[PDB]
Amino acid sequence: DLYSRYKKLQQELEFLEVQEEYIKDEQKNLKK
Amino acid sequence: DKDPILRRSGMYTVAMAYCGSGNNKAIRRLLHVAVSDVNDDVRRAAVESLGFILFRTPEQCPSVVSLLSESYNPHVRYGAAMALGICCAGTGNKEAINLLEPMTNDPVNYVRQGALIASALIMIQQTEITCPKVNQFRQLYSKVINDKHDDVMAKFGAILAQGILDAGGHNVTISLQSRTGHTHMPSVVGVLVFTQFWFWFPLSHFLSLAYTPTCVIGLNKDLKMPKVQYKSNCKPSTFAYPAPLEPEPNFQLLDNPARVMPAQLKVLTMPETCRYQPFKPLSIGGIIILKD
Amino acid sequence: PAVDTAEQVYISSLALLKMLKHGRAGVPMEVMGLMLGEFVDDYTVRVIDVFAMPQSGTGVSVEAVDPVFQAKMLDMLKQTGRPEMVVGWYHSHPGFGCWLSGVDINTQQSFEALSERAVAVVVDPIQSVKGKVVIDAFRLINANHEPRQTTSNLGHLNKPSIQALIHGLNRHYYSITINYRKNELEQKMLLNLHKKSWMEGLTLQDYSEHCKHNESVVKEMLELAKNYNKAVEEEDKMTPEQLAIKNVGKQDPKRHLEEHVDVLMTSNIVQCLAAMLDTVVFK
Amino acid sequence: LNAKVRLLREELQLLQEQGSYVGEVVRAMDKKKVLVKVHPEGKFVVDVDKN
Ligand SMILES: [Zn+2]
Repeated sequence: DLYSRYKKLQQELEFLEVQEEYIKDEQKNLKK
Repeated sequence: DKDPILRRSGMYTVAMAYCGSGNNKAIRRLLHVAVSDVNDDVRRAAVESLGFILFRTPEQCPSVVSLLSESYNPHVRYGAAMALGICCAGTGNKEAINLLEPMTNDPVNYVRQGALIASALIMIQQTEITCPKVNQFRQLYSKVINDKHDDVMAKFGAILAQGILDAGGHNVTISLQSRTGHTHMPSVVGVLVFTQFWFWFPLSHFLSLAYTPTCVIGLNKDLKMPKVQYKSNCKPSTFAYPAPLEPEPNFQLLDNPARVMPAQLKVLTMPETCRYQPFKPLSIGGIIILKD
Repeated sequence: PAVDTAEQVYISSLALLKMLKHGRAGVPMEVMGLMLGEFVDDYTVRVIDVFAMPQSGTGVSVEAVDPVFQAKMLDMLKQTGRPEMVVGWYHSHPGFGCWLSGVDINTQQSFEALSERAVAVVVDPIQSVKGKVVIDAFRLINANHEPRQTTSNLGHLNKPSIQALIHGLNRHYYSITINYRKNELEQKMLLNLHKKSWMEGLTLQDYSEHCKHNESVVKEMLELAKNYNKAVEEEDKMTPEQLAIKNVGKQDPKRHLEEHVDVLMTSNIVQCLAAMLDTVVFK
Repeated sequence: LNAKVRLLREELQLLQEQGSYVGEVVRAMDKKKVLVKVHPEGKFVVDVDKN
């Protein structure tokens, strides 16, 4: 249970990083 | 590559390679291309591929495609629609339906077409009780098909949606993964080549592969049908055919072979009175060999 | 017996530039010319080059004056490596949008009678802006049913304009999608067009002029800061609607301060970095 | 940013809609009609929108 929660949080963090990078790129290109 | 079609093939190969892997690298590349490329077809393919990449975690595809769906580029909006459809095929996702509902009346005809087809794909086989918007979307399809001052492509999408919602009679569902957790190559290929109907209508006859029967079939020692009757600890109304268009029992019986839905698997049970017994638990579903 | 809606007309960069330049040169008239190309398959009409022809007319019509020129030009291009033959004609509509008139339809009828799949291209110079060029390709509909067969969504992606619909689109003629396929050398040359000389990059900028510009902008920023202080005291004694119309006919100190800050930062950072780079590179 | 871009993309066809005459109201009258002087033209007995 605790292992599942910990690994799920890790996956969520990685996804949040991916989304952050994608949003920054989207903003930069929307300026153009 | 410099050819937009070659770049589109690049996006498609990313999808097929990292199909159902949740690969952060692949998602990063797809999103970069979707928000950067100069060709709208390439953007559309890039957004679409995310469904194949993330089909094993349907709860996450909305989290990445909502903003793309609410965008200034109709091609990217259509890509988001189809990405949600592929990601949540045979799942009836509340978030997916909520995202698709605003897009069903988008200004752009092909955006509406994609939204309708994606909604049908997601809500295949789902009843009123299971999903509280299936009847609404059925009426929407009928209205679009009947209106005589609507776009031809929107009508095409509505007709295809009607066809997909009630497929194989009503005894088939679209799932990119088998009941055991393996990627279904026929279904992946079928959905891809069906998505490639934007360029060639005849290719629409590839969702036939994606269609997978939803049935619990019994067998005897000699591999022949036994006349067994399975039990579903669910109300008759829920998990039932919608209707033939012109004290609730808490238990139902189904005859081999039985039209049993993927959600109904969890509840299906066998009556111990009958002489036949299920070798592997009936919750697994599929062809089951019955011991006696 | 179909003529599909996924058919496209491939216009080369050279053809597009020639068309636009001639059309803009003849701003009041409908200057016109021929398009050379190939009929590759039933889903492609490649336009590789266009050449204008001797023509004369008024602001209400334009007509060609000699066919000998057209024949001789075709021959003398074939002799140098352009065996392609006429696949259509182009003429400019200066400000009326893109569509065909009656005389245009008659000319297109003649071209269709000669070759079945000939097309007409209308380029409007003045309505064209830097990012976008207003151009469309057309072909006629017989006296019949549907003009074309749809085996894809490619045809229905353009949302035909109201002016073209009024002037006869989808009733006397139908449009064809224009695509701009390019080769590697064309892409490279288009990208290289705007590239500047290398020395221009490292060249510095007169320090007297640079200091004068900095001084001028800082002096302006002083008054802008005074006005900004005055404006900040407002925005509390302002109706939620009145704020929007408050900046109508009156300067915006915040916006001007931001612009000046950006320009100053760019100029000074660039100059300092160039100075250091030169300091190292040149001994 | 996306909303700004979308508005600037639909604004081209939004700007071709016809303007509206500006008139001076003389007096309301009748069921829901009004009397208006549309300078330089004469007066009109116009309706009123439901809003
Ligand atoms: Zn004309």
